[PDB]
Amino acid sequence: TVQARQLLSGIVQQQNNLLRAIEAQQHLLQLTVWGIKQLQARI
Amino acid sequence: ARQLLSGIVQQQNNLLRAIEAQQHLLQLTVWGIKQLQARI
Amino acid sequence: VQARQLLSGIVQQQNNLLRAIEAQQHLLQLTVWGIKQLQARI
Amino acid sequence: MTWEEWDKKIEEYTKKIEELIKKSQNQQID
Amino acid sequence: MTWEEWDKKIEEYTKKIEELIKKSQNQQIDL
Amino acid sequence: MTWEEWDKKIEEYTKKIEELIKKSQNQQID
Repeated sequence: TVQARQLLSGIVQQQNNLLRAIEAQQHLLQLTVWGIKQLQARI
Repeated sequence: ARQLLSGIVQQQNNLLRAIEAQQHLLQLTVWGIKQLQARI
Repeated sequence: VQARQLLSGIVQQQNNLLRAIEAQQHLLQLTVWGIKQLQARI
Repeated sequence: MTWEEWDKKIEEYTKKIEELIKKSQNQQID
Repeated sequence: MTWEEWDKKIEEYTKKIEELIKKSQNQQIDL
Repeated sequence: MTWEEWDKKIEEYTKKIEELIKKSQNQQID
């Protein structure tokens, strides 16, 4: 089939989309870990 | 075939919705950090 | 076509994606503790 | 956004994720 | 690092997540 | 909990999130 070759193409493609949002949320999390350590070092 | 790809697709929606709600949590933590940073 | 060792890999990749979300959720529960403890001292 | 709402949205978005994890764990076992 | 750059990195990644979540919405196959 | 333990759990969860992402990338290239 040509449809089953494109459904897997779209499934694999969005498995990449879910992967890179988790990567981009980790960068944001590490900045929150940094902003807490810097603000804690003040008090 | 259409029972696993129905489940695999369903998981992509379940993993996506957990990312969106986790982004809502991240925006609130960024909020709290900036409200405390702007006070020091 | 012979998507056997392709689907069975998507499933395992969807598992580690789930575990990375569960570990970030723990990490986020560690950050909220810090902001509510930094707020308690203000 | 507000502090007294911050503590409300944190607790409700925390539970939204935990249910979605429970839902993702169940869908995973297959 | 600097708080100046922290404001520039927090806002840069939040836009990248939103674009990445926006595409995941335009690429979620709700069969 | 103390910040000395807070730091311990942060660099323990972070090192495994990076490890899980390491696995997810090696599985993404298929």
